[PDB]
Amino acid sequence: SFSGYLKLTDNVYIKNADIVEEAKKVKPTVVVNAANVYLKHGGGVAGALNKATNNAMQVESDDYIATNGPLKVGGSCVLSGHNLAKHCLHVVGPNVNKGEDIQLLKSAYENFNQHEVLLAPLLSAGIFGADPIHSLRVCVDTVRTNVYLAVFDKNLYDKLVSSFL
Repeated sequence: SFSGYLKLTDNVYIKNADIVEEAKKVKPTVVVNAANVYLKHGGGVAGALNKATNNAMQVESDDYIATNGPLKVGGSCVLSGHNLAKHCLHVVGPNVNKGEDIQLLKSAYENFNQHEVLLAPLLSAGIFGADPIHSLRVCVDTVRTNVYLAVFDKNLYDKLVSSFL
């Protein structure tokens, strides 16, 4: 199972870890990808999860987009987890660097409630430009299912834990 996670609340846990390495080790039922609406997995968590699948996530995602069109900001889709997980829940948090509404971050986290347990990154954090402290607060106040947060950045992990109310 998951190991080395600090318990933040009844259902939210956090670890300073690369989500790709956590997924390879744990092979959870659901790994969350920090996706964009086009499922173009170029960088950050998406690029790293996709690279770990040898681009199979991108091929599957391109077929999904060709059939269904883009996701909404705040939306999600369930696709294969390939070699990393049973499923990948691709969730689109707002990208603040694109002027996307930060209120959609709560909508994005609501997608996690459809899954009993998830391995996930902090939505809209990192290259998406939102305040990770705010993202963790929205996570804890929105997600009711068991979420194991993998925070790649060590200094950010320390700051998130020490400032947690």
